[PDB]
Amino acid sequence: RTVFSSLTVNGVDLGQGVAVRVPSSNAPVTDIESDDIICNTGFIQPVSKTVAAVPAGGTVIAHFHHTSAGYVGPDPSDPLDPTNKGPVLAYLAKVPDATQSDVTGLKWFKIWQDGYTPATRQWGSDKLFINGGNATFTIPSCLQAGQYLLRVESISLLNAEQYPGAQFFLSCGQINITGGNKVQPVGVDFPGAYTSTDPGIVTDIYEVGTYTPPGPAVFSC
Ligand SMILES: *[C@@H]1O[C@H](CO)[C@@H](O[C@@H]2O[C@H](CO)[C@@H](O)[C@H](O)[C@H]2NC(C)=O)[C@H](O)[C@H]1NC(C)=O
Ligand SMILES: *[C@H]1O[C@H](CO)[C@@H](O)[C@H](O)[C@@H]1O
Repeated sequence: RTVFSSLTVNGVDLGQGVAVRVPSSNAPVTDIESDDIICNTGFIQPVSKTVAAVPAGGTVIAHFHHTSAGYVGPDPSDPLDPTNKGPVLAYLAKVPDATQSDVTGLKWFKIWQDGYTPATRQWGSDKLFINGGNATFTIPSCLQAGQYLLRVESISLLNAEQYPGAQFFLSCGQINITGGNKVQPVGVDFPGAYTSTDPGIVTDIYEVGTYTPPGPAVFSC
Protein backbone atom coordinates (compact mmCIF):
# COMPACT_ATOMS: atom_id res chain seq x y z
CA ARG A 1 0.00 0.00 0.00
CA THR A 2 1.22 3.54 -0.75
CA VAL A 3 0.03 7.19 -1.05
CA PHE A 4 1.15 10.13 -3.21
CA SER A 5 1.00 13.09 -0.79
CA SER A 6 3.61 15.79 -1.66
CA LEU A 7 5.46 17.48 -4.53
CA THR A 8 8.90 18.85 -5.41
CA VAL A 9 9.12 21.34 -8.32
CA ASN A 10 12.56 22.04 -9.90
CA GLY A 11 14.19 20.99 -6.60
CA VAL A 12 11.93 23.02 -4.26
CA ASP A 13 9.91 20.95 -1.78
CA LEU A 14 6.37 22.39 -1.43
CA GLY A 15 5.54 20.66 1.90
CA GLN A 16 3.51 17.70 3.21
CA GLY A 17 0.01 17.67 1.64
CA VAL A 18 0.57 20.92 -0.27
CA ALA A 19 -1.16 21.10 -3.70
CA VAL A 20 -2.20 17.38 -3.44
CA ARG A 21 -5.68 15.98 -2.69
CA VAL A 22 -4.45 13.39 -0.20
CA PRO A 23 -6.65 10.31 0.38
CA SER A 24 -7.20 9.55 4.10
CA SER A 25 -5.78 5.99 4.01
CA ASN A 26 -3.54 3.95 1.82
CA ALA A 27 -6.39 1.51 0.93
CA PRO A 28 -6.39 0.81 -2.87
CA VAL A 29 -9.01 1.67 -5.41
CA THR A 30 -10.06 -1.63 -6.99
CA ASP A 31 -13.02 -0.67 -9.25
CA ILE A 32 -11.80 0.80 -12.58
CA GLU A 33 -15.42 1.83 -13.41
CA SER A 34 -15.76 3.96 -10.24
CA ASP A 35 -15.13 7.74 -10.26
CA ASP A 36 -12.66 6.87 -7.49
CA ILE A 37 -10.31 5.76 -10.36
CA ILE A 38 -9.91 9.46 -11.34
CA CYS A 39 -8.31 11.03 -8.19
CA ASN A 40 -9.10 8.50 -5.34
CA THR A 41 -11.55 9.34 -2.57
CA GLY A 42 -12.00 10.46 1.03
CA PHE A 43 -9.55 13.37 1.07
CA ILE A 44 -7.91 14.81 4.21
CA GLN A 45 -9.78 18.04 4.99
CA PRO A 46 -9.43 20.86 4.50
CA VAL A 47 -8.12 20.14 0.99
CA SER A 48 -5.10 22.26 -0.04
CA LYS A 49 -5.95 25.36 -2.08
CA THR A 50 -2.34 25.64 -3.29
CA VAL A 51 -1.88 25.27 -7.05
CA ALA A 52 1.82 24.70 -7.74
CA ALA A 53 3.37 26.94 -10.46
CA VAL A 54 5.34 24.63 -12.79
CA PRO A 55 7.10 25.84 -15.96
CA ALA A 56 6.44 23.68 -19.01
CA GLY A 57 9.60 21.50 -19.34
CA GLY A 58 10.15 21.59 -15.52
CA THR A 59 11.02 18.60 -13.35
CA VAL A 60 8.45 17.37 -10.83
CA ILE A 61 8.75 14.75 -8.10
CA ALA A 62 5.51 13.15 -6.95
CA HIS A 63 6.34 11.74 -3.48
CA PHE A 64 4.93 8.35 -2.40
CA HIS A 65 5.07 7.04 1.14
CA HIS A 66 3.50 4.07 2.89
CA THR A 67 0.76 6.12 4.60
CA SER A 68 -1.04 9.41 3.97
CA ALA A 69 1.14 11.01 6.75
CA GLY A 70 4.21 11.17 4.51
CA TYR A 71 7.61 10.39 6.02
CA VAL A 72 7.44 9.09 9.63
CA GLY A 73 10.80 7.38 9.77
CA PRO A 74 12.06 3.88 8.91
CA ASP A 75 9.45 1.44 7.64
CA PRO A 76 10.05 -1.66 5.46
CA SER A 77 6.88 -0.89 3.40
CA ASP A 78 7.84 2.81 2.86
CA PRO A 79 7.43 4.00 0.22
CA LEU A 80 5.61 0.81 -0.79
CA ASP A 81 5.66 -2.92 -0.12
CA PRO A 82 8.47 -4.12 -2.48
CA THR A 83 6.65 -7.49 -3.02
CA ASN A 84 3.88 -5.46 -4.72
CA LYS A 85 5.28 -5.59 -8.31
CA GLY A 86 3.75 -3.33 -10.96
CA PRO A 87 3.98 -0.07 -12.95
CA VAL A 88 4.04 3.64 -12.09
CA LEU A 89 2.20 6.15 -14.39
CA ALA A 90 1.64 9.92 -14.62
CA TYR A 91 -1.12 11.79 -16.47
CA LEU A 92 -2.22 15.43 -16.91
CA ALA A 93 -5.71 16.83 -17.59
CA LYS A 94 -6.50 20.45 -18.43
CA VAL A 95 -9.04 21.79 -15.91
CA PRO A 96 -10.76 25.22 -15.58
CA ASP A 97 -9.72 25.50 -11.90
CA ALA A 98 -7.18 23.12 -10.32
CA THR A 99 -9.05 23.48 -6.97
CA GLN A 100 -12.52 22.58 -8.42
CA SER A 101 -14.10 19.59 -6.64
CA ASP A 102 -15.67 17.92 -9.72
CA VAL A 103 -13.04 15.82 -11.56
CA THR A 104 -15.40 13.97 -13.93
CA GLY A 105 -15.39 14.52 -17.71
CA LEU A 106 -11.73 15.54 -18.05
CA LYS A 107 -9.38 14.42 -20.83
CA TRP A 108 -6.23 12.70 -19.48
CA PHE A 109 -2.97 12.37 -21.44
CA LYS A 110 -0.12 10.19 -20.21
CA ILE A 111 3.24 11.96 -19.76
CA TRP A 112 5.36 9.23 -18.15
CA GLN A 113 5.34 5.56 -17.09
CA ASP A 114 7.73 2.85 -15.97
CA GLY A 115 6.50 -0.71 -16.62
CA TYR A 116 8.64 -3.86 -16.62
CA THR A 117 12.07 -4.65 -18.06
CA PRO A 118 12.19 -8.45 -18.78
CA ALA A 119 15.99 -8.72 -19.03
CA THR A 120 16.50 -7.33 -15.49
CA ARG A 121 13.15 -8.54 -14.07
CA GLN A 122 12.70 -4.96 -12.67
CA TRP A 123 9.33 -3.19 -12.33
CA GLY A 124 8.60 0.52 -11.99
CA SER A 125 7.54 -0.27 -8.40
CA ASP A 126 11.07 -1.52 -7.69
CA LYS A 127 12.61 1.72 -9.07
CA LEU A 128 10.10 3.81 -7.03
CA PHE A 129 11.10 1.84 -3.90
CA ILE A 130 14.84 2.37 -4.65
CA ASN A 131 14.20 6.12 -5.17
CA GLY A 132 12.52 6.50 -1.75
CA GLY A 133 9.10 7.09 -3.29
CA ASN A 134 10.40 9.81 -5.62
CA ALA A 135 8.49 9.49 -8.93
CA THR A 136 10.42 11.95 -11.09
CA PHE A 137 9.34 13.15 -14.58
CA THR A 138 9.25 16.30 -16.71
CA ILE A 139 6.22 18.36 -17.80
CA PRO A 140 6.19 18.49 -21.67
CA SER A 141 7.62 21.87 -22.76
CA CYS A 142 5.14 22.43 -25.61
CA LEU A 143 1.90 22.43 -23.56
CA GLN A 144 -0.63 25.27 -23.45
CA ALA A 145 -0.19 27.20 -20.16
CA GLY A 146 -3.02 27.02 -17.57
CA GLN A 147 -4.48 24.96 -14.70
CA TYR A 148 -4.10 21.16 -14.85
CA LEU A 149 -4.56 18.11 -12.56
CA LEU A 150 -1.56 15.73 -12.28
CA ARG A 151 -2.75 12.13 -11.70
CA VAL A 152 0.14 9.94 -10.46
CA GLU A 153 -0.48 6.22 -9.92
CA SER A 154 1.25 3.11 -8.47
CA ILE A 155 -0.44 -0.23 -9.43
CA SER A 156 0.17 -3.43 -7.46
CA LEU A 157 -0.29 -6.53 -9.67
CA LEU A 158 0.46 -9.03 -6.85
CA ASN A 159 -3.19 -10.25 -6.88
CA ALA A 160 -4.08 -9.27 -10.46
CA GLU A 161 -4.44 -12.79 -11.99
CA GLN A 162 -8.23 -12.01 -12.15
CA TYR A 163 -10.24 -8.76 -12.16
CA PRO A 164 -10.86 -7.36 -9.64
CA GLY A 165 -7.31 -7.85 -8.26
CA ALA A 166 -5.07 -5.00 -9.43
CA GLN A 167 -4.67 -2.42 -6.63
CA PHE A 168 -4.58 1.27 -7.67
CA PHE A 169 -2.83 3.78 -5.40
CA LEU A 170 -3.18 7.31 -6.78
CA SER A 171 -3.66 11.01 -6.03
CA CYS A 172 -4.12 14.19 -8.04
CA GLY A 173 -1.72 17.17 -7.74
CA GLN A 174 -2.95 20.74 -8.50
CA ILE A 175 -0.63 22.65 -10.87
CA ASN A 176 -0.46 25.80 -13.00
CA ILE A 177 1.73 25.22 -16.05
CA THR A 178 3.60 28.45 -16.96
CA GLY A 179 5.43 29.35 -20.16
CA GLY A 180 4.95 26.53 -22.64
CA ASN A 181 3.51 26.76 -26.12
CA LYS A 182 0.10 25.96 -27.63
CA VAL A 183 -0.14 22.14 -27.73
CA GLN A 184 -3.40 20.70 -26.35
CA PRO A 185 -2.97 16.87 -26.47
CA VAL A 186 -5.75 14.37 -27.12
CA GLY A 187 -6.74 12.64 -23.86
CA VAL A 188 -8.71 9.60 -22.66
CA ASP A 189 -11.60 9.29 -20.18
CA PHE A 190 -11.41 8.22 -16.54
CA PRO A 191 -13.30 6.11 -15.88
CA GLY A 192 -13.14 4.35 -19.28
CA ALA A 193 -9.42 4.22 -20.22
CA TYR A 194 -8.85 1.09 -18.12
CA THR A 195 -10.89 -2.06 -18.86
CA SER A 196 -10.98 -5.63 -17.49
CA THR A 197 -9.64 -6.95 -20.85
CA ASP A 198 -6.39 -4.92 -20.62
CA PRO A 199 -3.42 -7.29 -20.08
CA GLY A 200 -1.80 -4.37 -18.21
CA ILE A 201 -4.50 -4.78 -15.51
CA VAL A 202 -5.07 -8.55 -15.52
CA THR A 203 -1.58 -10.09 -15.13
CA ASP A 204 -0.04 -13.00 -13.23
CA ILE A 205 3.34 -11.57 -12.08
CA TYR A 206 4.69 -15.16 -11.68
CA GLU A 207 3.86 -15.87 -15.36
CA VAL A 208 5.04 -12.52 -16.86
CA GLY A 209 7.43 -12.41 -19.83
CA THR A 210 6.57 -9.08 -21.49
CA TYR A 211 4.35 -6.33 -20.00
CA THR A 212 2.70 -3.19 -21.29
CA PRO A 213 1.13 -0.76 -18.73
CA PRO A 214 -2.58 0.00 -19.15
CA GLY A 215 -3.93 3.08 -20.90
CA PRO A 216 -2.83 5.19 -23.89
CA ALA A 217 0.64 5.70 -25.35
CA VAL A 218 2.86 8.29 -23.63
CA PHE A 219 2.40 11.80 -25.13
CA SER A 220 5.56 13.55 -26.34
CA CYS A 221 6.01 16.99 -27.97
C1 LIG B 1 13.72 12.34 -2.90
O1 LIG B 1 13.46 13.71 -2.94
C2 LIG B 1 13.61 14.29 -1.66
C3 LIG B 1 12.92 15.65 -1.67
O2 LIG B 1 13.56 16.51 -2.60
C4 LIG B 1 15.10 14.33 -1.34
O3 LIG B 1 15.28 14.89 -0.04
C5 LIG B 1 15.81 16.23 -0.02
O4 LIG B 1 17.21 16.18 -0.23
C6 LIG B 1 17.87 17.45 -0.27
C7 LIG B 1 19.33 17.25 -0.64
O5 LIG B 1 19.70 15.87 -0.44
C8 LIG B 1 17.72 18.13 1.09
O6 LIG B 1 18.43 19.38 1.03
C9 LIG B 1 16.23 18.28 1.43
O7 LIG B 1 15.98 18.78 2.76
C10 LIG B 1 15.50 16.94 1.31
N1 LIG B 1 14.07 17.18 1.45
C11 LIG B 1 13.39 16.89 2.56
C12 LIG B 1 11.89 17.07 2.52
O8 LIG B 1 13.93 16.48 3.57
C13 LIG B 1 15.60 12.91 -1.32
O9 LIG B 1 17.04 12.86 -1.24
C14 LIG B 1 15.18 12.14 -2.56
N2 LIG B 1 15.46 10.77 -2.28
C15 LIG B 1 16.15 10.09 -3.17
C16 LIG B 1 16.57 8.72 -2.75
O10 LIG B 1 16.43 10.59 -4.26
C1 LIG C 1 14.06 19.30 -14.41
O1 LIG C 1 15.26 18.93 -13.73
C2 LIG C 1 15.80 17.66 -14.11
C3 LIG C 1 17.04 17.34 -13.28
O2 LIG C 1 16.67 16.74 -12.03
C4 LIG C 1 16.19 17.68 -15.59
O3 LIG C 1 16.74 16.40 -15.97
C5 LIG C 1 15.00 18.07 -16.45
O4 LIG C 1 15.42 18.35 -17.79
C6 LIG C 1 14.36 19.34 -15.91
O5 LIG C 1 15.33 20.35 -16.12
